[PDB]
Amino acid sequence: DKELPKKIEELLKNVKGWRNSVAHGGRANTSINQKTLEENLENALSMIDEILLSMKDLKVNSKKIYLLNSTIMPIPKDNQEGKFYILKLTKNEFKVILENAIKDDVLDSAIGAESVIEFIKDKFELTVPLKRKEIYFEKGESALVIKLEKRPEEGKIYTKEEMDFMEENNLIGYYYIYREG
Amino acid sequence: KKILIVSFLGKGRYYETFYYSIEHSEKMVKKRLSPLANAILEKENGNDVEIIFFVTNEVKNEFLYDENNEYAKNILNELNEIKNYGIKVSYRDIPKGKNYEELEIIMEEIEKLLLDFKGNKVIFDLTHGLRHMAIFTSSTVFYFKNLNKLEMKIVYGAYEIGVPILDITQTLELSDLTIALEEFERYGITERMIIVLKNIQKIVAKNKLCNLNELKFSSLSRELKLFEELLKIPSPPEKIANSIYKINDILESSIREFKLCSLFFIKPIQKFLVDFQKIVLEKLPLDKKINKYSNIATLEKVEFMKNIIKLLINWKMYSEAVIHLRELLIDIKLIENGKYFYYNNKDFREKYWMYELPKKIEELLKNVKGWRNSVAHGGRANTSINQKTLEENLENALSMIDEILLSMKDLKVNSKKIYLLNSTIMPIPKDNQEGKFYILKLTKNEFKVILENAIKDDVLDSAIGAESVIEFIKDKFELTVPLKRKEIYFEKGESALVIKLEKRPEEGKIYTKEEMDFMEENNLIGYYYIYREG
Amino acid sequence: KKILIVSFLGKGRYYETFYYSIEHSEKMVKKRLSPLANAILEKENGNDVEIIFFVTNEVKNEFLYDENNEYAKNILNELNEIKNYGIKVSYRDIPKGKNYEELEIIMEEIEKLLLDFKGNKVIFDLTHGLRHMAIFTSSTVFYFKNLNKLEMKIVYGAYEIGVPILDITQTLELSDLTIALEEFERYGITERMIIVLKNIQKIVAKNKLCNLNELKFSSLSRELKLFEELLKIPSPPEKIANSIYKINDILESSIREFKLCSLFFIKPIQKFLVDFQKIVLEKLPLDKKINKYSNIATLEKVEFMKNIIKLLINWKMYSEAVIHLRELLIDIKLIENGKYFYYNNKDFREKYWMYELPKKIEELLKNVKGWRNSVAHGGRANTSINQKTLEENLENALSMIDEILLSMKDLKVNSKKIYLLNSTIMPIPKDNQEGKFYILKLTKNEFKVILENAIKDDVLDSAIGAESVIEFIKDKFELTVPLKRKEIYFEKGESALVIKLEKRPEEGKIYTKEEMDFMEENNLIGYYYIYREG
RNA sequence: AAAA
RNA sequence: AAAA
Repeated sequence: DKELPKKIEELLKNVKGWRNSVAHGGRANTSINQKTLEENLENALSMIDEILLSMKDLKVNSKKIYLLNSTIMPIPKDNQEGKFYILKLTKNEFKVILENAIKDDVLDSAIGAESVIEFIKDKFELTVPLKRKEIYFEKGESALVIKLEKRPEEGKIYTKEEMDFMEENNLIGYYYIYREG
Repeated sequence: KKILIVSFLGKGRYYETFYYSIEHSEKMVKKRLSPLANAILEKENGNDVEIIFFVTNEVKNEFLYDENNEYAKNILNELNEIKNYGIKVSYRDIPKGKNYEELEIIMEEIEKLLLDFKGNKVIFDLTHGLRHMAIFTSSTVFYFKNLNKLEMKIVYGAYEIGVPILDITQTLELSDLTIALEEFERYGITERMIIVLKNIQKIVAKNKLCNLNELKFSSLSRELKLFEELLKIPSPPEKIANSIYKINDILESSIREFKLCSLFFIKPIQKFLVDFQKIVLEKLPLDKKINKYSNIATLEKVEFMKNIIKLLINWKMYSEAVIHLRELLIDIKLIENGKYFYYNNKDFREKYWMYELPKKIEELLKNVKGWRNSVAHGGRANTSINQKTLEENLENALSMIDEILLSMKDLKVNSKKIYLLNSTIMPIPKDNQEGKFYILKLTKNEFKVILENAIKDDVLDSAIGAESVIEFIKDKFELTVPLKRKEIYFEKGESALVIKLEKRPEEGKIYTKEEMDFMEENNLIGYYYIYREG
Repeated sequence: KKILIVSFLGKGRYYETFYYSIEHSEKMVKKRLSPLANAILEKENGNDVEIIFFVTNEVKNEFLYDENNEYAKNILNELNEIKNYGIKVSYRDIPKGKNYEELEIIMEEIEKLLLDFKGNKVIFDLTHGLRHMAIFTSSTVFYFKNLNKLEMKIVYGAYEIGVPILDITQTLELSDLTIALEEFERYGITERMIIVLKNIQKIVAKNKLCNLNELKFSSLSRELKLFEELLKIPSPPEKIANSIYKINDILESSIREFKLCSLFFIKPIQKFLVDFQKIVLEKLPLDKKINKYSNIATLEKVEFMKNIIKLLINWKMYSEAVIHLRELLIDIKLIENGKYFYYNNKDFREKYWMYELPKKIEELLKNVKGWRNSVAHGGRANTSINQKTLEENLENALSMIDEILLSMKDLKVNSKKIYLLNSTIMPIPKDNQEGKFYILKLTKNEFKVILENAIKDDVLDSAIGAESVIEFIKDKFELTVPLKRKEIYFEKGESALVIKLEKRPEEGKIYTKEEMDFMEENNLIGYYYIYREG
């Protein structure tokens, strides 16, 4: 919509063209010479500087991000099928997304165990609501997820003291879930 | 309340008689003719009554001039008195009906009358006149009734039951119902028949002979209309199966209710009900409960749809047959490649609209696709297909669907690992960093079918981790499933059946199998299929 | 040659009479009843003849026991003698036809008879019996004729024309033709009507009343069948226009030929011919010669196709209407973007199936495309569309096609440079090193239309280099075109009309305009459209 | 991992 | 460049 995405899209259009010039050997009359390319690279770098300014303030409006403690794929009772995408994140990636969700005011926590509240509050110095509710993924919604990379006995809940050791050996997993359909 | 009466004229001994209309026998009229007692009885209901007589000129002169015709002078004098309390009577001349041309002149007279009338009802009192004339006119009404629909009644004054003038509208009814029966029987048109069905219902409702709500004539007619609309307009096989199953159940109840009800002629309405019996339902794989497999491709669903293709052809609906044939072949590709769970997924369907036995299947797709495009693109850009070629191709394709469907009930599409899980999770290998998953809601029947087949193919990888879920599956489905509360990981292309609680209990709570049964009663137990596409 | 006769029984004075069948009046039989003279005349043709009488039990006893019934004993004695040279006669009992139930018992009797017969013909001698019975049976035949089709004849022994027994098969004919007329009139079905058309032709051919080859009934029926097949099966608008134009010409010749031909009942066959008059042809833009614009998209062709969409809807053919509506909107996009020359090019058509007034046009495409897919994909993957929504959408789209078609007859799609060339060459700029060209064969009418419009839009760039070609164009098309024997070069997107010799003369030869006329007579002059796409 |  |  706004002026900024138009700026970004145009700069791709042009970068694309002259990358293709490099990337197909200029065949079929699409050549670029060294000096024009070097000029274009510099012009383009100026505008990247400009774009990176405009974006460094942009309240990039993250929509609802649910917070889950399982990599489940609930869809509305409304829906009969779904397509989901899951990505493994690092503890840093997890912290970054979570922090931003909290600051943008877009986090929908469904963390149903206080021991996870304990864990998040300690390991990330972020306080997250405890809410044992169903959520359902509407198309285009996202979830941060934190799960045990182990399936214990039933009913077992780990003390935060044990979870520290779990976190020690990469036995606590962070995930991003996106519903594409 | 404005009525026109038509009758021929005769040359017999026209007696003076007692005439009463059957539907109200307390009223009688002394006249020497049928139309005259008719017209007097009708003006007896505050109606406007006029008459017209078709008099062969031979009757005009031989009879109605000879004052040496005792009864003829009788009749003419009564005619003159018919001016009475106001009744118009007048005559057109007609030929003997000797040959083709004469019967046609009689028809043109009937036409002239019909058009020129500015009233409500026309009564065809075929009583008098050379009957030879009367037989033609009865059919003549049928023709002209369906080719301005005002109102008919055809009557006959029987002398030797005295003498009541009898409704004989039924004679044109049965030819009306002949149009209805044929139009449906050859073309599946329900328009005509819905009149009779709502017709008979209102009468039994107005007279408590049969028991509506056991006839369910309202349901039967509404379902007939929708089933025709689902045939004419290519529609999901799920809707077709739904209506066909509703119509089986409705049909059985109304069949029970008929019972020679104590006026609602019974035999024709039964002749048609059997046509659906024979034309529609009796060629359909109903013992499989197609209604219960709404979400996946199955070989029985392919069978149901194959016969629906056959019926579409029987009713001159060839182009809907081609459309359905192509979608059916995508259903077969789905099944034969183990993608049956993608049934109602638009993307996969077009991805397989592009992407010995499999070779046979794919050649048949290529060719069916071609013919579908000929139809679905108006034959544009010189891709037309004509009817005879299309029906030829349709029959060959159906024959080969049978060949394939046999050779396929043998091919055990050897399902690889199907995990059985008790939650809708997407675990991937620690090797992996991302994954793309597809989740589909399953019916209890679909779930049981997938599971049953997985066990018999010996490809089930149970990771069911609660003993009560083992409990519940074994009872509710009579299938035995290992308790193995382990991690699993989806490789690309692996699939899981899932059995889950559709509610979030307190932490740690495990429901007992009795409780799972209770949840399942009010639909808090959910079945799913999960597939990793990437 | 094996025949079953059916008649009721009466209680009047059954006289001894002279009976002759009309179609052979040299033979007569002295009997007191109609079926008896009938049966004797029939065994007079080396046939197997049997009889059956429907005798109300009241007739059984009141009449045929009283030996104090002078004529009744007459009749029974003649019955006994009917054993004669071999004629079986036997009776079933019937009720009075007092009410619904009784008429139905009479029907069931008729049914029993019909099924149990193992012969060829059944003659319904409705002469005797309470006529009230006879009126019902005539219709009863219609019903049962269309619901085992063996053979009918219905006859009437008229006393007071002596006495000839008269074929009255026509009474069931006209109700037969009522099924034919309705089925076509509401549904465009030609099955029924083709019987009558071939029927009447064979009779006039067998009796030289009308002049076939001016009736062309063979052509009319064959064209009727193909036109129905082109309606039911979505077909190129070129075939639809072709058949409609052939059927106009055929219809005018057969209409002329009818002439009250000196047995081939005339009025119904005329009623139907007018239905096509009114239903089909009279709502069609025929003054434009659509047949002559077979290769390009035109606004008049869009008009013809819009009305064909309307007719498709009138005959409950909604799904063909959706298909044709989408292709029609691609035709409109083609025209409005000046790509009309791509009409029958499959690639361009799908490239525009993807790629204020234009905004209106594109929104209407989006929506029409959606509904087409609902139909052409079986509503699969939950994309179904129902009949009521579809017809609602069809009417809205037709209304907006009218809006657009008006607002478009104003929009001069401002053709840029159209070269006029006299050879099918592909010259490109010296700037350019490659080019991609599209060449399309044009009709003399298409060529003249493109040229005419180019001149009036003032966008023609003539490079016609022979004075005689200027000569020929001006005469043959009454259009004036500059002589400018220059190089031109196609830029991307430029177009040329071309007028060319379809023969390679000796070198250097220029044909004079007289010679060009001579070539054009035997089709050695070719018209083309050339477009540079790249 | 019937929502670590 | 009505097939330089």
